[PDB]
Amino acid sequence: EFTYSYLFRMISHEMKQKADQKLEQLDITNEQGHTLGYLYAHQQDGLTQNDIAKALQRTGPTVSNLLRNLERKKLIYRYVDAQDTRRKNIGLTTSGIKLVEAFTSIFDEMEQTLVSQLSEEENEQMKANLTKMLSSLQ
Amino acid sequence: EFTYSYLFRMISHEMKQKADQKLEQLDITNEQGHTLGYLYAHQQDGLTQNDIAKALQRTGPTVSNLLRNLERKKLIYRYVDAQDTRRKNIGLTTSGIKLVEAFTSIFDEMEQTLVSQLSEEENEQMKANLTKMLSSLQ
DNA sequence: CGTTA
DNA sequence: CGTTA
Repeated sequence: EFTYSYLFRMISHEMKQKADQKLEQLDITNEQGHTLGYLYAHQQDGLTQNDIAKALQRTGPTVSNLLRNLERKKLIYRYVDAQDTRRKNIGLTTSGIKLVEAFTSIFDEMEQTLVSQLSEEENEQMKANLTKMLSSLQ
Repeated sequence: EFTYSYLFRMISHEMKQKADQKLEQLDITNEQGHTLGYLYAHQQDGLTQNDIAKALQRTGPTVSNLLRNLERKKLIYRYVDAQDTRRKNIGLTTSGIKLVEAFTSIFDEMEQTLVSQLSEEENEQMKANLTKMLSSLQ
């Protein structure tokens, strides 16, 4: 009944939907999620609003609003740079980190769900076949 | 070796890549493709630049530039509305239509490629299993 | 987004 | 986009 194109598109759609749904359960928007995820990946650096704006490709006022909201939840903290009064550095709080890790947990959760649908032998065959299909598109 | 998450993501990636590649062969950008596709879907209406801007969620100057380029190739034509001097209607030319249909042909082409990778019996099983996996995410 | 980009 | 959103 279904074409492969429909199935692959729909599977991807639902995987995205699950992620969206996880963000909703954590009371954050997609964009807030992206901001926190980028902070997570660059915790070591000492990031500013401008860095985030460039990375997310969003205007300054938009990132200011996002950060204001994230800080109001204390998922982030901001402080004046000791060498530059005009610069505010941004970090994740303990809870910010926990929220990001809770969000990203959904990837393995979905993998585990997909894997549990088939017998071990069926999974091996399915992966082989998907691997062949993937090759045929390359 | 590969997770299902990697395979489904990569298959979707390549399918998108094939579409991009088709646009390149037809000498149009993604955005130009989107504009022509929207015109195709609304050939019956008498569309203006403003309609297209709202639909594509792009600024007016951007759509003006897109239309200028599409018209320079004569993939579209524009004319002053007989009831409103300030309004220009936009239509696809014969070649504009042919280009869109050539682009969208790539969907069935990829479906046919995917289907040809497996025996008939294997395709039935694969589709069944993908259908189960899709359900498990719903 | 148009259609499944 | 961060990581696979």
